[PDB]
Amino acid sequence: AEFPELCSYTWEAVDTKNNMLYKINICGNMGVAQCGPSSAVCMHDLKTDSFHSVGDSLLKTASRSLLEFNTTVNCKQQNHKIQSSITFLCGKTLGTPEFVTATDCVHYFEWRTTAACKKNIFKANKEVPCYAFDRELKKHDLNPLIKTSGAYLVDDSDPDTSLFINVCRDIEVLRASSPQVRVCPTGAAACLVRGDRAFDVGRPQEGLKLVSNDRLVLSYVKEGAGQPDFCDGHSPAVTITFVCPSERREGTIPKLTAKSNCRFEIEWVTEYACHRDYLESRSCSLSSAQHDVAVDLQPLSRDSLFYTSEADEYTYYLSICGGSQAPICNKKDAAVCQVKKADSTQVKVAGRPQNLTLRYSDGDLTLIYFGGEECSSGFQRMSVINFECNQTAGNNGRGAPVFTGEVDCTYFFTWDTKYACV
Amino acid sequence: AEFPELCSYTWEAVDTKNNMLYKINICGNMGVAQCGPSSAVCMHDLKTDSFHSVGDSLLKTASRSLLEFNTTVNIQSSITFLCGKTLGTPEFVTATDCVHYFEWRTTAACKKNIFKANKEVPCYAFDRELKKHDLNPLIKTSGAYLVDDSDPDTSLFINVCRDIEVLRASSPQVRVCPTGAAACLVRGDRAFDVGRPQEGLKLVSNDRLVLSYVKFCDGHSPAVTITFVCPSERREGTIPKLTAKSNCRFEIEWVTEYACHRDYLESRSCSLSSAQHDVAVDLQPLSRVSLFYTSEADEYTYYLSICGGSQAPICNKKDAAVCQVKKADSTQVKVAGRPQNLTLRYSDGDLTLIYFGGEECSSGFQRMSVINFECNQTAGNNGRGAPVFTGEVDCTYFFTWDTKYACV
Ligand SMILES: O=P(O)(O)OC[C@H]1O[C@H](O)[C@@H](O)[C@@H](O)[C@@H]1O
Ligand SMILES: O=P(O)(O)OC[C@H]1O[C@H](O)[C@@H](O)[C@@H](O)[C@@H]1O
Ligand SMILES: *[C@@H]1O[C@H](CO)[C@@H](O)[C@H](O)[C@H]1NC(C)=O
Repeated sequence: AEFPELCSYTWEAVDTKNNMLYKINICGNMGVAQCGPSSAVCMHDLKTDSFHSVGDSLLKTASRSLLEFNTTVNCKQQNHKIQSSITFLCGKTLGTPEFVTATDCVHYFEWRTTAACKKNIFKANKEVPCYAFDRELKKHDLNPLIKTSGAYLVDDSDPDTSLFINVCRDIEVLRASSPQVRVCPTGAAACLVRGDRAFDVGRPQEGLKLVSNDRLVLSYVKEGAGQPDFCDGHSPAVTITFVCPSERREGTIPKLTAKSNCRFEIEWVTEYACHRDYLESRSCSLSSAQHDVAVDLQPLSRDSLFYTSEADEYTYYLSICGGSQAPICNKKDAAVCQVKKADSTQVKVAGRPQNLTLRYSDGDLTLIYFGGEECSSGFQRMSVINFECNQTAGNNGRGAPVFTGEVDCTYFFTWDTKYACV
Repeated sequence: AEFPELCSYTWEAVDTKNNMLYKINICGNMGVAQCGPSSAVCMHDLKTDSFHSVGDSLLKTASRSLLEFNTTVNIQSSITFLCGKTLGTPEFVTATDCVHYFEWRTTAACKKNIFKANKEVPCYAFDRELKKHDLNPLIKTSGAYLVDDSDPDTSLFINVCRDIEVLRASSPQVRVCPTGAAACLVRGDRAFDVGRPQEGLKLVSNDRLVLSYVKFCDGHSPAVTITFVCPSERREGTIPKLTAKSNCRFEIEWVTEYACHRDYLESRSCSLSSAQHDVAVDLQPLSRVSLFYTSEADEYTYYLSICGGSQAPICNKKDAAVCQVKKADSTQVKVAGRPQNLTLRYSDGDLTLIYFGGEECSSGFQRMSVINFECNQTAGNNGRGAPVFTGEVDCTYFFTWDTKYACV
């Protein structure tokens, strides 16, 4: 199959400027009758409450990073039939098909996903859709929480048991630092370690479900034989409910609210359950109105016109928010530029200024730049600036970025500044 | 401090044109009464038969890639170091009116220690005619040579002028050898160190060189003595032969054209002559093909324009005889050899075209390419054939090229 792991589900996308909600299924077997058996992309006009298929699975044209779906229906313009186009970019999670734009004749989408990576190293054993659109077509996206490595420890307050869980995907046990996680059965999404016994009590199956128009639920299942003796004829199950706080607050730890008959119920209060637009901006500022917090990083773009974070093998030049770049990078458009220390000529864009995301969630302020140059795996380089509040920092308050490490073409920095004070 | 592995010896360089022979001691302890106790670069005017220091070890200046030696004579020496895969030898470049310039490609000048041999000695010697006999080309950085014997129970392994790198050795048996050994004997799966590198290469006969190594021996200390001899006539390469094994005292004779004088083997152009090399060769005709050849690799594509040929369009911002291009990034371009750094060599039956002076890799090693030409009368393109990339080893790119123009 083409990007097989994506074919197991019917993915949703949306156009808010036009109140349209798209149903996407790369393999067409989405079964939405009102859209045709082989519809790969089914558009649902909300106002006229109708279903119009704009892409048929049997009329597919595929390339490395591009999927085109033609139809038989012709557009208003003669010799033109309706179609859908999806650009695939390598990602670190299964991600989501992002609506980019449509025209009378063609509907365009972009999809950063593990499925579209050359080096299949970025694939999880099993990952399910990790987001949901609400009644007002707003996206509640939990992708930022999915760990490509490690897991989270749930607070059960037990002394005899430990419980780890990953989000929308299996915990990567194979190469995990913590030797406590390495004992978990491969493919487990929820891992119960009781008295050095490590049991698998949940694997991802269905996608993220919006339940109360607000809350989100993810259910791991462990049906079948081999049920641990202490479950007493019951099959293990983990049900995580994510709730969006009425007001901003420090991130918390997913809490265990019930654990009888190996039927674990977990509650995770995280602002990642709130609509994306509440947590993010495409500029260097956030407001109380939209974000419930006001931040303006613009002043960090005022001794050269660029910040330079030194590294063992490379030099990172971070011109933030329109700030200008270092002369050694004034040859390419980039926000985070990487130069090889043993080769003043090997330069790499690890973040484009047009691809920026200012996010604030659970107490952490992050500035992300992406769409960087591709790494052999396919992943376009990306840089994440972890902002911390510090009223008293060098540079009349401002500060400077500190390259704190790279992880498979994603570069991490820390930036203590007063402008990061909520 | 400052290339310590070059200080245990006195190196020589010649300016054959002016009949000058240079003595070089990076540590000013050569022992030459005529040049003085502090001389680092002693020049012996073979014409007037006199000595003149042109580099005082105390009047030194140094940086990663440059050694400068001043004097108090109304004069100085300059040595440019470049990362190499063998200890190498300092080559004389030129000499202005007051400066004597040299170039030394050596493992001692690399940014990473992974290139440095555990123990290596000078592997060359000048003769009475100031002609160089250099064995550097035979030095192995990975593995060793199997010595021809009789005993079906033992295998004699030797390397040239240095220890046998046993870690990534191409042979499994070699891997069993005791690190540090330059001569390794394997029997009943028991490897023994039978000889390590001590002094440099010695010139004993016009036509011969000897390298001595020291360490069932019956109290007798193991020793290996190798004799490299330049044959009267060109011939297919021959494995080194064990001519004597007496109580851990081995003697090996190796007939090899590398033991001959260097200009008999090489040319800084695309042709070799009967009169100078005993082989008439001219690869020039390959320069005209897309006047450039292309060789596919998994992650890269190599474009080759040899012997004054034209280079590919994607390599116009440089000067590369061989140019590498990353497939997943059409803009990542690396020079793997320059047209001005060409060396055509013929020895022990193999013709080799080497292009070097390429862009340095993080190790400090300038990328270079070596084409192993093979004779083939019927070769494609009216016999012009086409190169075939074969493999890379720490920034040295290897190609094979079957062509008629390679038949002697
Ligand atoms: O695509 P590759 O061959 O895996 O190289 C990836 C590497 O490329 C350059 O060296 C830099 O950008 C590194 O930070 C990056 O990790
Ligand atoms: O200098 P480095 O960082 O060791 O990289 C060395 C490598 O550079 C490029 O990717 C190519 O030229 C490779 O063939 C080479 O081996
Ligand atoms: C990244 O920059 C490009 C520039 O062409 C822009 O088209 C794109 O929208 C940006 N990334 C996204 C999809 O936000």
